[PDB]
This record gives sequence, structure tokens and C-alpha cells, in this order.
Amino acid sequence: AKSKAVPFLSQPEALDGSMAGDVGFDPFGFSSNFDLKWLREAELKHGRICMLAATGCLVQEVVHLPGEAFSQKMALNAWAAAPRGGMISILVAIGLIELISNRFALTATDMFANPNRVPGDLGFDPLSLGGNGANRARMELAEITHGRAAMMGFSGMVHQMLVSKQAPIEQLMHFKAV
Amino acid sequence: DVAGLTPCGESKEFARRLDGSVKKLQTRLKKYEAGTPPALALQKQIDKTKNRFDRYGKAGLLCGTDGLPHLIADGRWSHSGEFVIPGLFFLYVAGWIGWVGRSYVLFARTADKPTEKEIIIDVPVALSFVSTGFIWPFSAFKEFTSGNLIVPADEITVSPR
Amino acid sequence: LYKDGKMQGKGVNIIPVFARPDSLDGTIPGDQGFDPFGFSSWVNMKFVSEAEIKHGRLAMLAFAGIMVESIGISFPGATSILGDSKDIFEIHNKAVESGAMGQILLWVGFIEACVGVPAMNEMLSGETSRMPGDFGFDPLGLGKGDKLARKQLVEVTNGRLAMLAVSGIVHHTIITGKGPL
Amino acid sequence: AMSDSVPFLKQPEALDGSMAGDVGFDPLGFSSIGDINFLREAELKHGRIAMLAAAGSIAQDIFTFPGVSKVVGTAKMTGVHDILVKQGAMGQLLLWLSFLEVFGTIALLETLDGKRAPGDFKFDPLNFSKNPETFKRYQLAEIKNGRLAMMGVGGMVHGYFITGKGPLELLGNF
Amino acid sequence: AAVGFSGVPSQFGRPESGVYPAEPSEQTFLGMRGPRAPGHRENFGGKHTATMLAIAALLWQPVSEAGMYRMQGDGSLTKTSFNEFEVPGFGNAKKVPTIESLFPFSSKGFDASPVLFGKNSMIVVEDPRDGCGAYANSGSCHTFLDEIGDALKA
Amino acid sequence: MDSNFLKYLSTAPVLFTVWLSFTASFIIEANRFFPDMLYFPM
Ligand code: CLA
Ligand code: CLA
Ligand code: CLA
Ligand SMILES: CC1=C(C#C/C(C)=C/C=C/C(C)=C/C=C/C=C(C)/C=C/C=C(\C)C#CC2=C(C)C[C@@H](O)CC2(C)C)C(C)(C)C[C@H](O)C1
Ligand SMILES: CC1=C(C#C\C(C)=C/C=C/C(C)=C/C=C/C=C(C)/C=C/C=C(\C)C#CC2=C(C)C[C@@H](O)CC2(C)C)C(C)(C)C[C@H](O)C1
Repeated sequence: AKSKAVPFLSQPEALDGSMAGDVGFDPFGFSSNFDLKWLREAELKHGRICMLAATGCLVQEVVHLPGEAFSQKMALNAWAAAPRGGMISILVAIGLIELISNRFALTATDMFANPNRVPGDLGFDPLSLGGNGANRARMELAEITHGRAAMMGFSGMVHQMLVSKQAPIEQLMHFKAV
Repeated sequence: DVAGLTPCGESKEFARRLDGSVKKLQTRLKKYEAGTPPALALQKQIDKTKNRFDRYGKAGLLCGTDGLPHLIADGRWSHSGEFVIPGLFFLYVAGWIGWVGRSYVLFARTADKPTEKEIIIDVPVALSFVSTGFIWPFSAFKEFTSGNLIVPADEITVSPR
Repeated sequence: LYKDGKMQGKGVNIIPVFARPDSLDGTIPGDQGFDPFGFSSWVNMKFVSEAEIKHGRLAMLAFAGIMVESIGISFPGATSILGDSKDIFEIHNKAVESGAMGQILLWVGFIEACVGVPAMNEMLSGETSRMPGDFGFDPLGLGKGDKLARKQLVEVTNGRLAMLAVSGIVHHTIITGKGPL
Repeated sequence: AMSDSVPFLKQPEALDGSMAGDVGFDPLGFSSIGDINFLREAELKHGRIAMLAAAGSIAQDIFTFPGVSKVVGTAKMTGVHDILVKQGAMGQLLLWLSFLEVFGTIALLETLDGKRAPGDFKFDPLNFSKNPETFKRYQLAEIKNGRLAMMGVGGMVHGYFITGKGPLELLGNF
Repeated sequence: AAVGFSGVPSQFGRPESGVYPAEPSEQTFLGMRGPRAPGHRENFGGKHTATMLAIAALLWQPVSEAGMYRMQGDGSLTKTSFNEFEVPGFGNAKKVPTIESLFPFSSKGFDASPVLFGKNSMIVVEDPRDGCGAYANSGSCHTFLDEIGDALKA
Repeated sequence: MDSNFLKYLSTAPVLFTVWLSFTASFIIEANRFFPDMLYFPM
């Protein structure tokens, strides 16, 4: 009857170990006030964006496109130095991807209107790597763990870049205490 | 330039306004010792005044003979950021507010006691609604074209003519 | 031998000031009734058993390497690049700068990622009934029927003794400035 | 139900022993994620390309075609690539191999359907595999030489990155 | 009655659709899982997409090096842009749109290649480790491990 | 948390005051960090 992650708190209702990464961790009662499907879809989206974002924050320092506008090792400098029409194109393309991938059901009243729509299941499997039944739960656990780790890592990387004015790897190689 | 106005970065009366404001703050600065918190506050005000006048002078704003920026709102694209783009920002936010309020009213009509929903807000449902408002023009237009926004005239109460 | 109730199993406590917990099953080799902090009640026993075995075997190889490198025995040509001294810490840094320990790290990590992670995962998930520390490695053929213990128990005891010995030797080298022997 | 190659690990379920070179070797379970037909097609393509590259590195150490020494000079291995990119050789090679790889893409998708064995382009103009037994022996030899040549060409090009010699010059000079 | 963020319109009094199509399991290589017309995943499934991507990558190679190559007296080649190709019979429009209008690499200063990235548009790789080590560095390289060690030894 | 206290917190005057203070704090912090925005910069 007690939460496994937080043993001095009672087990949150609507958390019953069914979803991947469920360790009964909801001390603030978000799942008692909001639906778990929207929360899982949001968690997967924040985590996937942070997976791409942490991988970018490490890789863009080491590898660049040719040109002066793509030569910033620090990612917050690359936000400003990159061509503006390209980044606006990125914004518009992300908007179109969000529009079509959710099949015109984008909001808190119409996404999951179809009963077949599963949280975080946009239908995305380009190489069909999910063709294995007993692999599925371990795959979803690995995806959500990578997403949570990526959220914490990218949050830290951005704010440490703000503190140090250094790209992450070269901050680790040229470290200066505050 | 437009309507006989001159750009603010070359208007001498804009410079006179800036000089008068800086002098008015500096004569207050003269009565305080350097390093005192009133002196630092007054110098920060001087810096903010200088930065504001510089930014207004480098923005393509037009100044009249009074020496103050004059906005152009006839639709020309060289001054679209003075009324048209703030107008689009307002219209987006206002349509958001109207759409989410209408959605909450229509939800509250379905409740057991609608008036209790009006005075005691269902906060999770209201937060869901205020999340829905980012796509309000397309949602409102689809609501309109499906016959779900406008109600016919024979279903609205009217007074005797 | 396996000596259940004398050297291992239920009822054996080498340090009787801390009573043997009820959580210990006695199946695991090296079970001599020492868990004062009650970790066996909540940890996975296969994982911590394999971790004890890996720490022990690493410490046995570490003790043998530290002693053979601190006495002075060296491979031919190995003194030149790695320095003609006997200090293990400077030997680590010299072999790092040479690249020798980078190669050791690469190959040990390749082995650990390629078969160590799948062995641990399949042992924990319950897909092979593999025992902790069992990597099926008996080229010379020394345990077939004596495998129950007098091979397992002596391995874990020598592992733990090597762990303590390497820790002691390292911190003594730090405080004294001179390698052992 | 354990792996023959790695006896303390389970036999992977996508591995069965039918394919040539199957010794139950997939410890990290890559065959559980990808299709085994895609993986075998990729392995055969990497192996055949590496066999050709290994033989090419050996022969380009041994000799050169007429006129290549004028254009190239004293450049060996990957160092010729950029030069032959400024010249028209690598563009022509890429054009014709891309033309072949279009039908390679169609063949791979046919294999992913299940209508074609992976790496089976039915290219036996000399009729070497008459008997099915000789076919099995040649299949095992092909997959073994392809894996060996993958390792070999990796060693040759990274040894060139270290010394700038060439695979046969490095043997004759430390 | 209406859980927050449930996303069911009937819980929010929103106009629903009623018709909710089933989700098929058929997958496309560069497409998305979802409801399609009959015949769709058989005509434009993964085979069609992969074949068209292969053909597009093949046809990119003459398009990337687009230009009028003219042999000179010494056997060398002079590449000049298709923008200088003039046509005889379209009035005052001697210059006409060409394949380089659709793919203007030189207008953006992009040295295109048949493998996309060219010699004068090469991907830039540089080692961030600055030629020093993880620990025990003496010079202009003070790592986080060195900071930990100096913090402990003070 | 007591459901009756949450229901009191969901009343119109409390939520009105909290939402308008939250909006005012957005306007105040936006004008603190980006002051004197007479125009949209273009
Ligand atoms: C959160 C993701 C994210 C964001 C916002 C950026 C943003 C930026 N990147 Mg970057 N990047 C990322 C991830 C990201 N990166 C990752 C994961 C990699 C490794 C592959 C790179 C590698 C990279 C290089 C090599 C360079 C940049 C550069 C840049 C800057 C210019 C844009 C550009 O050329 O992009 C280039 C983008 C790529 C090469 C790869 C982006 C691929 C992303 C992850 C999209 C894939 C997911 C997509 C949405 C499909 C999913 C749909 C499905 C969910 C329905 C810009 C600040 C340039 C720069 O300024 O240098 C510092 C540059 O030279 N990026
Ligand atoms: C759900 C919110 C809502 C919506 C969509 C409308 C819609 C409308 N009103 Mg109305 N109105 C509202 C609330 C709303 N009203 C309230 C609360 C009052 C009392 C102050 C009024 C008083 C009012 C008058 C006196 C007039 C209108 C008029 C109009 C029409 C033109 C738009 C306008 O003038 O807006 C202007 C609206 C206001 C100045 C008042 C709005 C007050 C707040 C900002 C809106 C309420 C937000 C609400 C708290 C959201 C909660 C949602 C949340 C629980 C999820 C349009 C039919 C005009 C009309 O007839 O035009 C044809 C008109 O003359 N309204
Ligand atoms: C019939 C198809 C065909 C055609 C028309 C061409 C046309 C051309 N090729 Mg080419 N090529 C082809 C097929 C073809 N290729 C194939 C299948 C390959 C292998 C993948 C290549 C590999 C290739 C390379 C590497 C080079 C060319 C080059 C050239 C250009 C030479 C121009 C010149 O003056 O040389 C005139 C030359 C001659 C008249 C005599 C050439 C005779 C050669 C030496 C015989 C080669 C026999 C060869 C071993 C047999 C191939 C079998 C192989 C598939 C196993 C020209 C555009 C060259 C280039 O772009 O330079 C600017 C260049 O360096 N080609
Ligand atoms: C089937 C098909 C055809 C066939 C065909 C094709 C043409 C088959 C011909 C094939 C050849 C290309 C096979 C190549 C093998 C290469 C070896 C394995 C790589 C070895 C590298 C190792 C040893 C090494 C290296 C080493 C290290 C790394 C670095 C160096 O310093 C030293 C060194 C070099 C020693 C034919 C024509 C028969 C017709 C048939 O009807 C259909
Ligand atoms: C779905 C699948 C697709 C796939 C896909 C995608 C491309 C898969 C890629 C997933 C990738 C992007 C995973 C990214 C993980 C990054 C996370 C774990 C970590 C950050 C590290 C943290 C801890 C940190 C940091 C730290 C910070 C805080 C402080 C610093 O001082 C130090 C440090 C830097 C260490 C494909 C396309 C293949 C098709 C297929 O049919 C279906």
C-alpha cells in the first residue's frame, strides 16, 4: 500500500505497475488530478526531445557542418550563429510533424479520442525494430530510462553552459570552479 | 519620411529630449556621494534612459517636431511592427482566452449543477481547456463550419417586436 | 569441501557478535553468516554474489600484478617505456601515457560489454539458470565433481582476502612512499 | 538451449543454425532487434566489399595500372581517394556501384518480403556450386573469408593511418 | 466524470466524431503506421519507398555535378554553369531556367558532391580533448578530475 | 491535502486573484528584463 520509490508515502492510485518505468513515484499526486495517458505522452515527448538535445549538445561540439555559421562549439552560441531562416524552417517543420503525427488530434480534449491510440505510440517504427513480443516491455523501459536520464543531463548541460560559458566536453577538459 | 516625419536617430529634438532627461537625472545625482545607494540607483536610471533613447533611435521609429516617436498604422510593411504585429499577438491571445472560456462554459452545461461549476472551477478540466487554446483559429473555424458555433435564430430567445 | 553447517550453510557464524540473519539461504558459496546491515533482505542475491566474485577475482589479479611489479620482475623491454622504478602509482600513470592501460581498458571493457552484461542480465532475468561468477571457463579442467566447494569456497575466501590485501597495500604505499616487499 | 560459441549464454532465438557460419554467436542480441535477413544481407555485403578492398590494398601495394602513377604520384591507400575525387575515377565508380545498388535495394526488399535468400543474386556464371554440398562448403568459405577480410581491411587501413606505408610495405618495414 | 487531460471529447462536452478507424499493423519505411485506403501499403509500402529513395540517390549524382563540361585543347575540362546556356527561339528570354535553377548549389556557395558533402563543403571534425589526458596534466589542461584532486590535496 | 480546502481554493475569487497576480507577475518580469518595448522589433 506504500510507494516503492518513496516508502513513507502511500501508493498513488492509477499507478499499478502497468506502464514502463512505473515504480510508484508520484508524490505530488499529478496522476490523481490528470489523466495518465496525457502525462505519459508528455513524458515520452520531453524525454525524446531531450535525448536528441543531449546528443546534440555533445556531438555539435565535436562535429560541425561546413561554414562559419555552424562553427560554434558551444550550443547556446550555435543557437544564435546558425542562419535564422533555417531555424524558422526547423520550427515550421516541427509544427507540421506535430500536426500530422498526432493525426489532427493535438489537444487535451481530442488526443486519445480514438481508443486505439496508445500514449507515446505515434505509429513510428521506420525500420520495424519492434517486431518482437517479449522484447517490447524491456524496450519501453529502456526508452523511458534513456528519456529520463536525457532530461536530467540536458537540463544540467544547458545551465552549466550558462555558468561556465564553455561547451560541455571542453568544460570537462578545462574546468574552472565558481 | 512618412507624413513629413523624420527618423528619430537624426531628429535634433529627440536628442534634446534625451539630453534634458539625462541632465534632470544628473542634477539629482550631484547631491549624493559616490558609492551611496541613491547614487547607484540614479546612475542606473541614467543608463536605462540612455539605452532606451539609443534603442528608439536605432529602431527606424519616426519622430515629429515634438521630439517623440510617432507610430504609423496604415498597413505599410515598413511600420508593421508598430501596430500590426502587436495586433496579431493580441488577437492570438484574446482568441485563446475566448475559445477556452467558451469550451469551459459548454463543459459546465453538461455537469450535474452547472452554476456550481461556474463558481467553483473544476481546475484540472479548466487547465485542460486552457491547454487546448493554442490552435484556437482552426478549432474555432471547424466548430463554425460544422454548425457547432452558431445556433439558429429559432432557438434563441427574443423580445416581442 | 562443501562442509554445510561447518564452513557454510545455515547456522554458521564466524563473527557471533552479529547474529546470522534469517535472510541468508545458505545456498550461496561463502555464506558464513555475516550480514550485520541486513542487505540480503532487500538486494538481489545473484547480482551481489556476482559482484563479490568479480571484485574478488579482480583483486586477486591486482595483488599478483602489484607484487610482481613492485618486487622488480618485468617482461622483456617493459622497463624502458614504463620507467625503471618500482612504484605502482607511477607505473599506472606511465602505462596510461604510453597507452598500455588504454589497451587493457579497451579489451576488458569489450569483454565486459559483450558477454558480461548479457550474462548478468540473463542470470537476473531468469533465462539461463546461470550461477553467479559462472563464465564456463575451465580450460585446464580442475573442477568437475569437487566443484560444489573446495573450489568455489576457496575462490571466494581468496577473493575477499585479496580485496583486503590490495586495499591495505595501496594505502600503505600511499602513507609510506614505498611499495610492498 | 545455450550458445555453442559462448557456452554460458543462451542461444539467440532468431539464430537457428541454417545459415552458413551460424555458431550461435549473438551475445548482445542484435538479431532480436533487426531482421535476420537484413542482418545477413548486410553481413554479406560488408564481407564481399571488404574482400575486394583487402585484395585491392594488397594488389595496389604490388602494382599499379598504366598511367595511374602519373596522376597519383607516391600516394597509397585512402590517400588516393581525394586525388581520384578531383579526377573522374571515384565519381564513375560511385555512379556504377549506385546503379548496381538500386537493384540491390530491390533485392533486399524482396528478401525482406521473403522471396529471396539474403545475398543470393544468383551470380554463378561458371557453375561452381553444382552439388548442394559444394554449395554449403562455398557458403561457409564465403562467410568466413568475408568476416576475416572485414577484420583484415580494418587493420590495413588503420595501419596506414598510423604509418602511411601500406599493408605489404609495413610487413617489409617493421 | 471528466478526468483532467483525458482527451475524450465526450467527457468535455466537445463535438466528437463517432467514427474512429481501427489501427492496422502495416508499416512503411519512410511513412507512418495508420489507416490507409485498400491497396495503399501494397503499392506504396516499404518496397516502393526504398526503391524511390535509391533512384533519387542515383539521380542526385549527375544533378549534384550539374554543368556544361567542355573539353579544351589540352584535354582538360572546363565546367561552366547552365545559366549561360542560351536558346535560339524564345524572344528576349535567351537565358532560360535549367536544372541548376531547381538545384542552385553555387548560389549558396555549397560545393555539392554525389555523396552530398564535397571537398570545399567537407564535414568539419575536431578533437575536443585538446591533446591532453583525463588526469595528471601539467600545462593548459585542467580537467574536472584534476580539479577534484587539487580540491582534495590542499 | 484536504479536498474541502482544495475546493475552497478552486472558488472564483481565489482563482481570480491568483490568476491575475500570476498574469501581472508575467507582465512585470517581462518589463523588468525587456523594458521600454513600444514596438515589435523587426
Ligand atoms: C533537440 C535537437 C537538436 C536541436 C534543436 C539542434 C539545433 C542545432 N544544431 Mg544540431 N544535432 C542534434 C540535435 C539538435 N541540434 C543531434 C542529435 C545531432 C547529431 C546527429 C546534431 C548534429 C549537428 C551538427 C553536426 C550540426 C548541428 C547544428 C545545429 C544548429 C543549426 C541547425 C542544423 O544545421 O542542424 C543540423 C542537424 C543535424 C545534423 C541532425 C538533426 C537531427 C534531429 C535530431 C532530428 C531527428 C528527429 C526528427 C524530428 C524526426 C522525428 C519525427 C518523429 C518523432 C515523428 C542548431 C543550433 C550545426 C551547428 O550550428 O554546429 C554547431 C552543425 O554543424 N547539429
Ligand atoms: C467565456 C468568456 C466570454 C466569451 C467568449 C464572450 C464572448 C463575447 N462577449 Mg462577453 N462577457 C464575458 C465573458 C465572455 N464573453 C464576461 C465574463 C462578461 C462580464 C464582464 C462579459 C460582458 C460582455 C459585454 C458587456 C459585451 C460582451 C460582448 C461579447 C461578444 C464580443 C466579444 C467582446 O466584446 O469581448 C469583450 C469581453 C469583455 C470585455 C468581458 C470579458 C471578461 C473576461 C476577460 C472574459 C472571461 C474569461 C473567463 C474567466 C475564462 C474562464 C475559462 C476557464 C474557466 C477555463 C462575444 C459574443 C459584447 C457584445 O455583445 O458584442 C456583440 C458586449 O457588449 N460581453
Ligand atoms: C559502357 C559504360 C561506360 C561508359 C560509357 C563510361 C565512360 C567513361 N568512364 Mg567509366 N566505368 C564504367 C562504365 C562506363 N564508363 C564501369 C562499369 C566502371 C567500373 C565501375 C567504370 C569506371 C571508371 C573509372 C574508374 C574511370 C572511368 C572514366 C570514364 C570516362 C573516360 C573518358 C575518356 O576519355 O576515356 C577514354 C578511354 C578509353 C577509350 C579507353 C579505356 C579502356 C579501359 C582502360 C579498359 C578498362 C577495362 C576494365 C578493366 C573492364 C571493366 C570490368 C569491371 C566492371 C570489373 C568516361 C566518361 C574515367 C574518368 O572519369 O576520367 C575522367 C575514370 O577514371 N570509368
Ligand atoms: C563467385 C563468383 C566469382 C568469384 C568472385 C570473387 C572475385 C572472389 C575473389 C575474392 C577475394 C577478394 C577474397 C579475398 C579475401 C581477403 C582476405 C580474407 C583478407 C585477408 C586479410 C588478413 C589475412 C590480413 C591483413 C594483414 C594485416 C591486417 C595488415 C597488413 O600489414 C598485413 C596483413 C595483410 C597480413 C567467380 C569469378 C569465381 C565466378 C563464379 O561463378 C561467381
Ligand atoms: C525508434 C527507432 C528509431 C531510433 C531512434 C533515435 C535516433 C534513437 C537515439 C536515442 C538516442 C538519442 C539516445 C540518447 C541518449 C542520451 C541520454 C541517455 C543522456 C545524457 C547523459 C547525461 C547523464 C549527462 C550529461 C552530463 C552533464 C549533465 C554534465 C557534464 O559535466 C557531464 C555529462 C555530459 C556526462 C530509428 C530511427 C532507428 C528507426 C527505428 O525503426 C525506430
